Amino acid sequence: GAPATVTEQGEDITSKKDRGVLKIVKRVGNGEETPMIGDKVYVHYKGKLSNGFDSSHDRNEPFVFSLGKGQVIKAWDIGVATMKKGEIAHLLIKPEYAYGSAGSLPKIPSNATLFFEIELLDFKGE
Ligand SMILES: COc1cc2cc(c1OC)O[C@@H](C)CCn1cc(nn1)C[C@H](C)COC(=O)[C@@H]1CCCCN1C(=O)[C@H]2C1CCCCC1
Repeated sequence: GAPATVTEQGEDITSKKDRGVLKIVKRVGNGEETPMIGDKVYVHYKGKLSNGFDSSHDRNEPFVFSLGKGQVIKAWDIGVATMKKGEIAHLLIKPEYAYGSAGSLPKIPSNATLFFEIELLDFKGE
């Protein structure tokens, strides 16, 4: 299903072209602007380890963060920078762009691949 489809069909949006962060657009958003570094960004998301969720909907409010400020994993700083307002995307993320061989116990083991569906709700310049 979704993680496999991203492996098969996703665009590599890494600078290194190392397939560290693969993307599919699932719903098209509106506008020419994508967020840039410093913007306050509002999303809903559903994430899991790629082998089978943490969801913003669990907490009945959007997840907010400042883009490219190291507040989230590298793969979000990269991925969300490509998204338009109202876009839903699927990301599949190797450990290098997430929590690495160190991991982040107890939630994240060593060398974990992660999957997210992200909806970009809004963003505003600092
Ligand atoms: C490693 O720790 C966690 C990882 C993830 C979520 C974590 C978390 O405990 C801090 O908490 C949520 C349960 C509560 C909301 N939340 C998200 C963040 N801060 N508070 C942002 C986190 C500090 C870092 O998270 C991330 O960079 C990414 C992208 C942004 C959304 C959350 N992210 C995660 O990696 C989740 C993780 C997804 C896979 C399934 C396990 C949880």
